[PDB]
Amino acid sequence: NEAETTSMVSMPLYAVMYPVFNELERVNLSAAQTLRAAFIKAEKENPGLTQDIIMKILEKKSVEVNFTESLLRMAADDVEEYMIERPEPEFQDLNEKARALKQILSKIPDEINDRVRFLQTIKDIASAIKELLDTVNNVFKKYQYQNRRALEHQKKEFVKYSKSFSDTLKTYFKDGKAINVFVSANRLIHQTNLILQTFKT
Amino acid sequence: SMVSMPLYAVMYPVFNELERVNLSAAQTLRAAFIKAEKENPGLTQDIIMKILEKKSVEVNFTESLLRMAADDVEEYMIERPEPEFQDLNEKARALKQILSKIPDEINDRVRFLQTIKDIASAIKELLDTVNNVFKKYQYQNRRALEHQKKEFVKYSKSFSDTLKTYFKDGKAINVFVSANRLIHQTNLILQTFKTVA
Amino acid sequence: MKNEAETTSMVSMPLYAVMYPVFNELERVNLSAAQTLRAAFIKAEKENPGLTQDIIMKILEKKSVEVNFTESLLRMAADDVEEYMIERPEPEFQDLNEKARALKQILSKIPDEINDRVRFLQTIKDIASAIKELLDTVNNVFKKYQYQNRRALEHQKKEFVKYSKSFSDTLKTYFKDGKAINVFVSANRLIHQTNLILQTFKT
Amino acid sequence: GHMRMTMEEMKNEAETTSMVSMPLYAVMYPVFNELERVNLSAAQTLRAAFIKAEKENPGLTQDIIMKILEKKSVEVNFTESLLRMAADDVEEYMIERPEPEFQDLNEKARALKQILSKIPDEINDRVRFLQTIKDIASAIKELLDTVNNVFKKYQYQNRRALEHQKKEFVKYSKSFSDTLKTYFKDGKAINVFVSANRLIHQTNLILQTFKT
Amino acid sequence: ATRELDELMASL
Repeated sequence: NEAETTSMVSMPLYAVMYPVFNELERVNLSAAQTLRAAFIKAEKENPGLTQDIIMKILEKKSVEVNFTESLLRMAADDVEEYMIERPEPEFQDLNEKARALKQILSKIPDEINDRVRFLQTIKDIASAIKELLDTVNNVFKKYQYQNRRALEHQKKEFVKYSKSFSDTLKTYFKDGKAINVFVSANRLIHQTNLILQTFKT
Repeated sequence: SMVSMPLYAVMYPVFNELERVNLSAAQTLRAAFIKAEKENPGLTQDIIMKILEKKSVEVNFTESLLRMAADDVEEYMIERPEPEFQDLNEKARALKQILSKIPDEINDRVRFLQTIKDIASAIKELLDTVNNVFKKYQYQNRRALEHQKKEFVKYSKSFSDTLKTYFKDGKAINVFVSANRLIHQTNLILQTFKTVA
Repeated sequence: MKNEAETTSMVSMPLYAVMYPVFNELERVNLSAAQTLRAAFIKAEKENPGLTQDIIMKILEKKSVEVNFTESLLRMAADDVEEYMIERPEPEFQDLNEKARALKQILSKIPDEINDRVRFLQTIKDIASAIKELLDTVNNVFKKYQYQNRRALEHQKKEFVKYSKSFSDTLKTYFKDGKAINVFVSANRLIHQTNLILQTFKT
Repeated sequence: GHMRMTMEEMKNEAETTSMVSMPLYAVMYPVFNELERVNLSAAQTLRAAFIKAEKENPGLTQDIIMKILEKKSVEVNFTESLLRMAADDVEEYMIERPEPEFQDLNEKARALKQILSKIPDEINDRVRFLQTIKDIASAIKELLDTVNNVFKKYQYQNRRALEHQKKEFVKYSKSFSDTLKTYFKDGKAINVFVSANRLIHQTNLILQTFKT
Repeated sequence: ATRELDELMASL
């Protein structure tokens, strides 16, 4: 059978890379098919190579901590990106709460190392999300004579990612690894941007 | 902007640094990732992150690979009946055994400290058996023997450096990786000493 | 070629990821058993790769039986009292028997109280108090005797504290994942250390 | 082919991961990757030297890049001069055929290349630059007619790939149009000079296929 | 002025 033919050293191909390509397929079938096939042929011809690739990636984790952190700090330049150019007071309020959250998230790399002062930042972010969330429904309940399938969907995505962000914070205290916070904070910023882009139509 | 930086900052050096072991694969995979990043800006980063998020799966497997590295494999075992050669076999096995058990001592500070002393003792005693067998070979033909002794010494030093950086990090994988490498070097000692004998 | 034979195949992985950790843990308290069982799995795995995986899955299949049985053993830990009891007429020796009995009786009650959140909290204290009381009795039978055995007693005294610490640690984990089986398993291990104490004194 | 790495390079690169060193990877490696497919020896030697220097003095590549960017106006001046020179027909394009139709094509090609090379000196006056753009249009317009007039009427040699160079000329002509529009939003004039110089080269390639 | 350049590329 297949399993007795495949060498133990190849297991990361199926335990790590296969799941990666299976998530990629939902979004881009072409990329995943091609990349999977190259890894398959490479592994089959040089067993243990995938393990070596992955170890080399893990060894360069600090490049990746620096990169994600840096994307988060640089986000402060973009806080007023996608300010809905509508006159309405609720649209003024939605912009303001959107920019405010993006500013507080981009300040995370500064407030994080001192875990005591991070707690005092967790408070503000929570009530920044809550107050953006409150202005989403305030805008929505007066602006839904067009587009629901795309508009209700984006609110849903925000809620998932905002609580995924919270779960990341809880892990951070049990784990210690800033990178996961930086990644989700980045996601929440992007998701906020999508709301501003969506509530334009 | 470059949502693509990780292609160049992580994947390229990853492939550049694997060329020695295999070049064709390194090339074909470089080409695939490049093709993919071009068509899908941001993809390589998302891939890297997904790999990084599987850290536990990966640590678990590296632990298993190290535990596996210990047992005697039919390719490196010296035929020579002499006591000095057989002493070398057992001392190699002893060091391989102790290195292979690291995944199960490291989480306990005290017992891991004992294991470090034990590894040190085992390395030292392997070198004694190495040295003592030198006299068995014609002294004008110890070229490969001495070089392999050096290589083994390098990796032992390199294991110490890894252990010394582990107490600063807590990144256990580096220990497992270095220990497995040392085990392989211990095998090359056996392979070298067999071929010249 | 003969390399396919020497090369470890994927389906042998559970030998190294499940069995070897178990044998490595076992070697510290029981070497001969650890050696022979490891050796037997190696021979068998080498001759028919995948075998160790098959064994693991057969045992995993029996989880509910083994979980039922582990609790059962805990409930029965009450019976062994005139068992492992030291046959000494001394007051301190009778105290050591009484405090050993008590700790076992209260741990054996865990499966009845663990479902009742309030009652269990008291049970935990009652256990913590029974542990202290026994450990005090051990100390005075060491304090007012100077026994013939060396640190072989002390080693076992140390081992009890280690396993007692682990039990209290298993408890704080239980209030985070709710898995009772871990408390049963840890209590059973603590009952065993208790019996190891009594046996050390006898000879 | 592909660049090879020494063990010493492999080691150096692995030890060079601090943030100050990212411009080596983010800017220099893509360059070395392109250089590789036309000039293998340069790509490898240049990467080799960059890697060693970067490892021993992290931040060096960032310094070199910033200083290159500082000297931007040298490059603008240089690119201006390249463009101005591009119109200096070597008289190897001049069609050896004495026919008036091939004389007509030479003059309209010289015409277009002439106007394009003067861009650096018209671009700073919006009035004159608008006229220049109009003159370019007429030049392109009048050249395409002469190509079509000579295309079906005369040649049709061993090569019918003369069709492709017209398709290329148009593609490059449309691209220059885009660059003008982008400039009127950027002010980055270097893109216009670079683009005008490509269109000149394409005009020459049309003239080359008629000979060889 | 810009018109005739846009009108030319429209024909092509």
